[PDB]
Formats: sequence, structure tokens, C-alpha cells
Amino acid sequence: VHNDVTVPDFSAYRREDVMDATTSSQTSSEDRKGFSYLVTATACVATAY
Amino acid sequence: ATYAQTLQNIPETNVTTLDNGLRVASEESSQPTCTVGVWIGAGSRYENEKNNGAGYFVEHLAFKGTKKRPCAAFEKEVESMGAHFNGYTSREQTAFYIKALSKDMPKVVELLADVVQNCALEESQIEKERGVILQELKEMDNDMTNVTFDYLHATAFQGTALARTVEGTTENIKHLTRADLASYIDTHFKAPRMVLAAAGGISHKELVDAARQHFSGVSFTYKEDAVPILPRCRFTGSEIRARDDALPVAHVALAVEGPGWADPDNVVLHVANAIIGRYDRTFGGGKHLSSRLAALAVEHKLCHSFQTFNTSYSDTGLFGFHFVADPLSIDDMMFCAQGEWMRLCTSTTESEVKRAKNHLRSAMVAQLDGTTPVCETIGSHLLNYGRRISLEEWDSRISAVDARMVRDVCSKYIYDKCPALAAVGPIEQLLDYNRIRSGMYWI
Amino acid sequence: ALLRQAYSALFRRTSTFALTVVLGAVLFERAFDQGADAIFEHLNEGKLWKHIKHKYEASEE
Repeated sequence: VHNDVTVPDFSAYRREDVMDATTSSQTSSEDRKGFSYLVTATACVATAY
Repeated sequence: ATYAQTLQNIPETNVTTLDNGLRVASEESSQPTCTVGVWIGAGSRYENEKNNGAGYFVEHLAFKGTKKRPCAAFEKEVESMGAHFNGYTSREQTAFYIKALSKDMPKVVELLADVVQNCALEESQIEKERGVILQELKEMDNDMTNVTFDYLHATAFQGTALARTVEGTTENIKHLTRADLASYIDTHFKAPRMVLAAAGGISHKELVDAARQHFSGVSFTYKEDAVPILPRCRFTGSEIRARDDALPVAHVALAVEGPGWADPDNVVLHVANAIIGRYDRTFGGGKHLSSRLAALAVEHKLCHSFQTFNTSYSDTGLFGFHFVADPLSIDDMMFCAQGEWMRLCTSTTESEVKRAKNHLRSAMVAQLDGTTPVCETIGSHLLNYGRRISLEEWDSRISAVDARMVRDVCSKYIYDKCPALAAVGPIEQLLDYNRIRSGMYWI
Repeated sequence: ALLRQAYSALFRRTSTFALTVVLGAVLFERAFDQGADAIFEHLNEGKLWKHIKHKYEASEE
């Protein structure tokens, strides 16, 4: 039955800032997104050059 | 006698607290009939991994009799007074209430008290209900909508308590012990966390005297008077795809973490969900329906139905939408849906919010269409918002909302957010988390 | 928090992102081009006409 279904554990992959299941992942969101988008933004700058 | 006024006329909801912590509240109407019940602040979120499913197993016994009045004794006494007893158990809120003649107002409270306090928990019955719950699971499992929301929580709140079903695991049901159900009751069904609410032709005073009489819990240490604060549940942009190409339609639900009861934005969130609204193949409106998504849905045969939602919780919540479609229109539908979400964040119009606000108020009013619903609002308000919130207030708050506000708030909770997804059925067409994640920006 | 500020002010809005890339290149270009040349010219001291130049450039007659 669908009640016996659990999402597995993703700690081996989770970003250090969202590893703790009892902390609002939201606070670290702006950074997680800020960082990745920075990489991209930089890549664009390079290509642009 | 303009609407405005009818609002400020509705009698105030009275609330009085007892020395044990129990909070009694009620809204008095001339109604000859009524509704009274105890809204406990307990649910599957309070359960841990070992007893997931207690509050539900317990729900199945709060009606099979108490210590004083066994099975027949209870039922007979209740059936014979033309009263309706029934309840429910959510993730973080449980409730037990009766529908009886305003006359019986005081005998009912006695009955309510006898249930939350002296449940027989006949170890004979337990083994029977065990088989019943197990049976209801087989059934509920065929309710795509349920399977889909459970899963939604299962992944959106993966790793936390909010990611559990209310009904619990097949193992816990098969093994829970009388003792487990016992302590569950002792640990959670406690005065400072319960709320005796009533609505109808009832004297608040009479109501509270009756409360004093059977709801005479005692409190010695501070511990008892305290309401525990649950550990925070971590939201996670993720997805769970349970595929079965054998089911006729496919269900899809997508959501973002919502704020929580306390937060005022919720009002704005509701006004927004009011714009996109909901739809279904039997909505006479048709191609002319106001909700673009609905309209689009109709013009393109995009779904058998769709619906937005803003499921609130103490500290968190789920703001999203759910739709049922045919395997081959899942993508177009999902596309259009996110489309409207992005439109909410970027281009909501004053005309939209105007309609939305009206529609909302109307729903707000329907939330108090009878002693039972009214009662349910009291029990929940006190439990959630702490106090009662009058339509006059809600209406006030709602009026403050405007396009700009909707956009800001929606952007705030939606734009460039990692959503939670749950998909069930012949879901091959809808696909790739990434493709869906990019639907979260620009629109 | 730069990551937050950066995200919040540049990377979030698709527009501000684009402008940031344009602006970026611009500053990056200057910086890069200069430093690159610097590194090259340094690795090649006295060998470039830049270096030899003065001996005949308005140096005689």
C-alpha cells in the first residue's frame, strides 16, 4: 500500500546546508541558488568574451 | 441590510479557559439543533516512527465504548437520542464531535469527556479494528488523489514527521499494542492541547459549567501545563514518480513550502489560488470560465480536473496544485499550469484580484454553513490561530489585498523555487525535474 | 552574504542577470586583457619592439 512507501535517504548527496532534516532548507536556498547561478553567470561572461 | 453589516452582527465567539488548561469556546445561535466537540492538537505528525498510525487506530476506538459505558451502552445511549457522533484525524489535528439537539448540549459534553478520557480500548476490539484499518488501507490505496498527496508530503517533507501518512504503516497497524494506543492517548489528549467548541442554540455559560464538570483534568507540575513545540520539518525540492501505465488517468501535484497558519500572507496566497481557481469536466461554465487555466483546460482538453491548494500547518505548509489528466496531455497541462503560476508572480491584474477576493469571501462564508462547520472553525482557529477570527476580520484582511501584493507574495513563495512533485499513473509524457524546475521562472 | 545578495539582486531576475553578464564581460575584458598582456610581456622582457623601440625612435638625428 502507498503508506509503506518512503523516499530514500539522500544524505550522501545533499548539500551540507540542507543535511539536517530539522532546519528550514529555505534559509540556505538563496546561497545554494546564488552559487550555482554565479557559475553560470561567469560561464556566460567568459563565452561573451 | 448590506453585507458589511450582517458581518459585524454575527454574535461574538466566546472563549473561557479552565485551570487544567482546557479551552472552551462557542458561537451562540438560535438554532434548536447544534454541534459540540473536542478539537485536539494531535495527529500523525506527533507520532514518531514506532507508533505511526496510533492516532488513527485510536480514532477507530473512541467510538467502540468507554470504561463506564461499553459498546452497546455507548452506541445505544447515543443512537437513541438522535445524535450523530463522528470525527477524524489529520497530520497535526484530531477531532471528535457530536450533532445533537441544543437540549442535550450538557449530556453530550459528558459523553465527549468520557471518550477522550476513558476509552475502553477493549483488547478484544483492538484485534478487530486492526483488521478493519488494514482493510481501509487496501481501499484508500485506490484513491489516486490520496496516494498522490501522501506521496507529495512523502517527498516534499521527506525525512521528517510530516512525510508520514495519517493512517500509518502496514506494519504498525499489524503490531501496535493496546499499550501503545494507551500512551498515545495519555501523552497527547491533554487539556491544554484540547478545545471544547460548540455552535448553535447553546449558552456559553451552560457549556462551560458542563465542561468544568467532566473535563476536570488536574495539573500539578509545570510540565503538564506546557504545550510541546514540534521539531521543524524540512522542505525539499524533490520529486517522486510512481508509475503504472495501467491506470486510466494520471495524477500530478506540484507545490512549494507554504508559510504556516500564523503568517498573514496566507490571505494573499488564498486570493491568488482564487484566481487560478479549480476546474472539472462537469463545470457548466465551459470555455467562458474565468480561470485562464480552466479556460485553457477546456479549449485543449488538458485535464479531467485540476485544483489549487494552500495546505497550512503550524510552522510550514504546502502551496500548490493537483490535476488529473490523460497520459497524452500531461505535458501541455503542466506547461499551462506553471504558466499561470508564473503569470501570478509577474502580471496579476487588479481585475483578477477583484474577482478572486469576491470568490474567496464567498468560500469563506460557506466555511460557516451550519453548526458543524462553524464549530470546526472555532476548534481549529483556537488550535491554530490561538483565538477566533471573524469574517469581519478576514473580510477586512482580504480587502487589503491587491494585484501588487499578490505578485510580491507569490513571487516570494513561487518564483525560482525548487518545487516538490508527485506523479502517479501513466506519467511518461510529463517529465524531467529539470524541465519542470525551469518552469519556475520568467513568465 | 554575497551569494544571497548576488542571487537576490542579480541572478534571480532574468533581466538583472543578463545585464550583470554584459557588465561582467566589460569589467572582465579590461582586467583579463591587461593582465594577459602583462604576463606575456613580462615573460618576454627586452625582446619586444616595445622594449627595443627607444634606441631608434626619435633617438638619433
